[PDB]
Amino acid sequence: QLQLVESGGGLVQPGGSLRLSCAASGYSLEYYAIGWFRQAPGKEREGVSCISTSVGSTKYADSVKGRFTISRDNAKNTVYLQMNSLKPEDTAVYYCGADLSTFYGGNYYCGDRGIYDYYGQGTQVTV
Amino acid sequence: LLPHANYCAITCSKMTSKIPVALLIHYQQNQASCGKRAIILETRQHRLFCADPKEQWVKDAMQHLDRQAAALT
Amino acid sequence: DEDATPCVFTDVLNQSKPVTLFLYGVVFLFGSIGNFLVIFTITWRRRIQCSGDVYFINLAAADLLFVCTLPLWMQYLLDHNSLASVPCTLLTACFYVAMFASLCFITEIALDRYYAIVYMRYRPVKQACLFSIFWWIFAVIIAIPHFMVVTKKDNQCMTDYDYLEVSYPIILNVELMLGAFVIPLSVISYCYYRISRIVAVSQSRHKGRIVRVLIAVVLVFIIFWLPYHLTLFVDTLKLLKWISSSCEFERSLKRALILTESLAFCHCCLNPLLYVFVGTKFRQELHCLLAEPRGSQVQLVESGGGLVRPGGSLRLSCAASGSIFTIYAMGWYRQAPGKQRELVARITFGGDTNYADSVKGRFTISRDNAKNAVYLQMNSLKPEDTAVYYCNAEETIVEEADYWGQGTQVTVSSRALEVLF
Ligand SMILES: CC(C)CCC[C@@H](C)[C@H]1CC[C@H]2[C@@H]3CC=C4C[C@@H](O)CC[C@]4(C)[C@H]3CC[C@]12C
Ligand SMILES: CC(C)CCC[C@@H](C)[C@H]1CC[C@H]2[C@@H]3CC=C4C[C@@H](O)CC[C@]4(C)[C@H]3CC[C@]12C
Ligand SMILES: CCCCCCCC/C=C/CCCCCCCC(=O)OC[C@H](O)CO
Ligand SMILES: CCCCCCCC/C=C/CCCCCCCC(=O)OC[C@H](O)CO
Ligand SMILES: CCCCCCCC/C=C\CCCCCCCC(=O)OC[C@H](O)CO
Ligand SMILES: [Zn+2]
Repeated sequence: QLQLVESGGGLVQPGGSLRLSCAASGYSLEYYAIGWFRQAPGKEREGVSCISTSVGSTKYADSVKGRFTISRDNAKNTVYLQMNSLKPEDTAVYYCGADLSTFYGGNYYCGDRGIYDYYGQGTQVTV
Repeated sequence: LLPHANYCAITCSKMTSKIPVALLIHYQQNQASCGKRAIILETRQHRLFCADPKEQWVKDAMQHLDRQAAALT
Repeated sequence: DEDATPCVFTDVLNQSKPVTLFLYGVVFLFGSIGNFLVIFTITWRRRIQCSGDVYFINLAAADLLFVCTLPLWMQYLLDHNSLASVPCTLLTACFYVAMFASLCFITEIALDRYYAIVYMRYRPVKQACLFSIFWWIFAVIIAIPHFMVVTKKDNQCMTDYDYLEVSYPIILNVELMLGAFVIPLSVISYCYYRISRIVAVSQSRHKGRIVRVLIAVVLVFIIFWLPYHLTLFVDTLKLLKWISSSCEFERSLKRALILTESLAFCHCCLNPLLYVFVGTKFRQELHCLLAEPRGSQVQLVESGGGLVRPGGSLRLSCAASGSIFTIYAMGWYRQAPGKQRELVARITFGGDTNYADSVKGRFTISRDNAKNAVYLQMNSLKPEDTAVYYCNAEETIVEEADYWGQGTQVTVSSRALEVLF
């Protein structure tokens, strides 16, 4: 089947810059809308970014709009979320999921409250 | 084969009133024909005519011709 | 002494015989091939889906029985001795049984498509087979007085006129003219006129071609049968003594009967092109077997999708937004991301349902004809059923299935949710 694997983490104080690398294992993810969501220890889930099959669609959160940067790449079937200017609020276990909501036609436009199905084990970003 | 479009060679439109018994030389039953039974009477003038078979004067003319048509008998 | 002398046809027959033999071979060549491909297309690796398919095969079977007699008749023309008195009648039997059956099913095509469009009366496959039996029985019992009288007299197989009354060939032509032409042409004309007058104002995206297809059926029927029946009319007028007829006129009328007869035999070669091979579905199917800025018209609005845990149930709903009257079947298709489109549930308006092997026993498809709605109850859902479900609709006569929905997402798994804000 399709299973996701994220391999971006580390321990950096506020101001650092990490790269969240999410690779697809089993299916080339040219066809799914993949997005990032985090969950700090003791808090509820929350999404931070989202990218789709269509070239123009993109989504970011209110508290991270501009600080992060997501981008798709067919090389090794891996999307990337470049975390720049980290804050203590970003201290959370990030997960890489595939959004299966709001498919208007042909492509999965990224959607609010999108159900995720194939997500990895998670990465720890300590800030 | 649809009707009336079959391959018949002889068709009679009207029958003769009467043929004198001394003018006919031969009668041939229709080898092939479309309409009802029709007898072809050949006169001494070598001209063909249609004749109805169910007639009193045609029946005896078929007995006179057939008897005299038998070659050397 | 002079009166009407026998009118000879020896030269007319000698000039017409090669044309008849040629056309017989042409009709036998294309008629057998064209009608085999019809049966092959609707049976080979595929079940009969609609009532139209039943009548198409039965129409091709009647044409087959007709064209398979032509090589027997060709041996008859080349030498009259070849046919005895007992095969002729039997061989003549196959001509009228197949001829009347061909006209019976042609009439049934219009009727079946008449009651479906205007009266919304749909026939399941099971019922179409039953009517085909009735028509075959009706075609035999109505042909009895047409071939049982043909015997071999004076080495020519001919209608035995001596054992019948003089009124018989007149009645036989009148019955054949109105029974085989007037009545069939009146039914298929009235039916296709009523149908064309409804489709032309509907919102179907093939209303144009539907009318053109139905007009061709009527036009081809006329341009192939009318010359024969119009020659019988002037021939019946001749027998009826209403008009005069010289010898020359009977010779022209004889040749016309022979020529127009061979013309009417070509109509059974065109039946595959008039009903079956005019629809795109049969065109695409034959290929896969022969081995080589605004919205438009009616759009299918879908609703009823969503997310549910494994073992739940969902109800997909699909309906036509516009007013279209030529849809005879609808179904559901799905496409998982990165996989091909597969059929999961198809139902016709007649009632015959068709499910996939993996799905049968879990999903239940239902429809509503008055609303042109189709519902799919998806019970006992599995994680493997996660795909985008598309709705499809098929159209009659034109045999098009280019009515698709936008596609709804159905995900069955132990998913995770993350509200983005
Ligand atoms: C669209 C249809 C009519 C196609 C036209 C076919 C033509 C060839 C048909 C239509 C009417 C037919 C004619 C009807 C009447 C007769 C009179 C007869 O003494 C000779 C044959 C003849 C003359 C037929 C010949 C064939 C004919 C002229
Ligand atoms: C599709 C087209 C080619 C069909 C045309 C029909 C043609 C082939 C047939 C139909 C009726 C036939 C005509 C009817 C009767 C006669 C009178 C005869 O003394 C000469 C031949 C002639 C004139 C025939 C010639 C060919 C004919 C006109
Ligand atoms: C002179 C003695 C008789 C002469 C006989 C000449 C040969 C007859 C052959 C006919 C071809 C038959 C073609 C096949 C017809 C069956 C088509 C079919 O598959 O059946 C339809 C189906 O059953 C519907 O539901
Ligand atoms: C061997 C002899 C060769 C002779 C070859 C003759 C072939 C032409 C067919 C004529 C009758 C069938 C006509 C079919 C009528 C359909 C018209 C139709 O559907 O219109 C097309 C549509 O508008 C756009 O696709
Ligand atoms: C001069 C002699 C001329 C002879 C001319 C013969 C014309 C034959 C026409 C019709 C008879 C067929 C009658 C068939 C009746 C079937 C009724 C039936 O099956 O009912 C279906 C029901 O209506 C579901 O809609
Ligand atoms: Zn004498």
